[PDB]
Amino acid sequence: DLFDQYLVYRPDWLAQWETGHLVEGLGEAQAWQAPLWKALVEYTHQLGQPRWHRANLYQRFIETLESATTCPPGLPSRVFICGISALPPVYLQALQALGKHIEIHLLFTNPCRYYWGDIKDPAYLAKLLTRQRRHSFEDRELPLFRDSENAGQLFNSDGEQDVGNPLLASWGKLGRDYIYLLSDLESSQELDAFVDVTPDNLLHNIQSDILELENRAVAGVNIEEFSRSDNKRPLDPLDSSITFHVCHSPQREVEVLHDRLLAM
Amino acid sequence: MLRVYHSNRLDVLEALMEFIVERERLDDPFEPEMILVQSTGMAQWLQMTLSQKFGIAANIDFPLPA
Amino acid sequence: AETLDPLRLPLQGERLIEASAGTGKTFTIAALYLRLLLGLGGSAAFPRPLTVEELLVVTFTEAATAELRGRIRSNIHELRIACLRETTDNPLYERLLEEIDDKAQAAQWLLLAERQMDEAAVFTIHGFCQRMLNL
Amino acid sequence: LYISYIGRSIQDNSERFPSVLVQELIDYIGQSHYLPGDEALNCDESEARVKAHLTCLHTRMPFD
Repeated sequence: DLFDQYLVYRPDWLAQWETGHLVEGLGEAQAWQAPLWKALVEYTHQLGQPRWHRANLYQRFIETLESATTCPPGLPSRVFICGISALPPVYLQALQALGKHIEIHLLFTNPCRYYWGDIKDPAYLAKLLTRQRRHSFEDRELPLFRDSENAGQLFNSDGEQDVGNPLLASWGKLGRDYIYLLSDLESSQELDAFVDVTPDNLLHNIQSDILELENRAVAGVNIEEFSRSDNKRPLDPLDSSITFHVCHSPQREVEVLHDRLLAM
Repeated sequence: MLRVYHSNRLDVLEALMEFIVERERLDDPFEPEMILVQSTGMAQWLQMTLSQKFGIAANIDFPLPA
Repeated sequence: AETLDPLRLPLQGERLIEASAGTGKTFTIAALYLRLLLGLGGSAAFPRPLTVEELLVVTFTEAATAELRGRIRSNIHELRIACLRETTDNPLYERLLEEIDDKAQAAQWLLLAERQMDEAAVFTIHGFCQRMLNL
Repeated sequence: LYISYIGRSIQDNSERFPSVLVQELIDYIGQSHYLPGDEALNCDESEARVKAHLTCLHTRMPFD
């Protein structure tokens, strides 16, 4: 299992272990992880079975596809990927290599309508001054086009501090890395297709707060702010979209689900 | 051409791929228009939605990325 | 055979505390927990602060674990709010806020520590050795 | 949305607790809005009132 995960995720350590030298900057157990892999390589070579594997196969594929003309033999015209949000970076390298000839359309989905990922360098943020066209009409970009990078939205070492919604700030660790990998390519096409939401119901208020990259929580730093309780938006007394029912036994909870669903 | 579309819902993106395959018909309709997914239930849902819209669902395959 | 305050005990070596019947044995342990999480206690304090993934606490019965974890979460949440508002009501939090050196740093540490609560180390003896041997 | 959890143990009537995600969600909800009754009373009191109002409490036996 560990070797399969290594084959999928780390090609460079396997390349080092093929020639047997250690990899500098790692903890224990590597001194027996490496020569076991090398001895497995020589044993499966002596068995006579084919030796082609994924870690060098990706590099060979990238080389033979980049060093090629515009006419490949027997490849499909187009293919779409949808409903996926966590991929190895080598797959993204393979698809950006494949993007020279075959048209693809990544149907990636994100909660927020703007950028909320990490930052590499102050030189790197200059690359993110492009635009995202709409479907047919105009273009769009993250708000405060100069003021975001001007102010302390991005700090020198870490990602985005003032995320806004604490829900996203707590739960978007996968999404930050995914948008960081996706917003780094050079042969890419970025254009949005979004749906607005009208805040009337409680759930729609929550979703609009998530989408708009804002916050609606008051802490009351000053005593006037602590005393007042009308700065918030009001609440419908019969908005029953979000509930919180507390039960004791699982069977009783399932019965509550049953008759509540029938009543609904 | 690597094209990326952001989203807030899956329905408008499914409508967009319907719009693409309608505004550009492949000259060999018997070719399997491959679509990648992450499960079997998602492929089932895409098949059901495509049959619901087009009145037909045939010659579409859903393999794993690997 | 001396007295005890939560803000005065030097946290080094081995110490034994006996709290008699009708003491509570919980309002103190949360105070020492926050004391180690924030690294206060003068020169007698620990040399460096820690994180929630290092403070192992082992009780014996099953039901006390979840109750202790919930009380701990409520205490750290209330301490964070009281630190952002600079005005408390509990004398314990009042003296802690008196002992605060940097409110912004303390608030940042509490923000980064509260969201890591879900994997914090509170076990029984059997669970502790079960999670150590498979490690 | 329908979110539920086991609140109290049925044997000794002790206390259990919901997960941290649900606790964060209800904290954000309580610090987000206010009930129409006490529109200008207190931020934290209104938050506690909203938390009490949204929570529903069932019983042990069906025929109560």
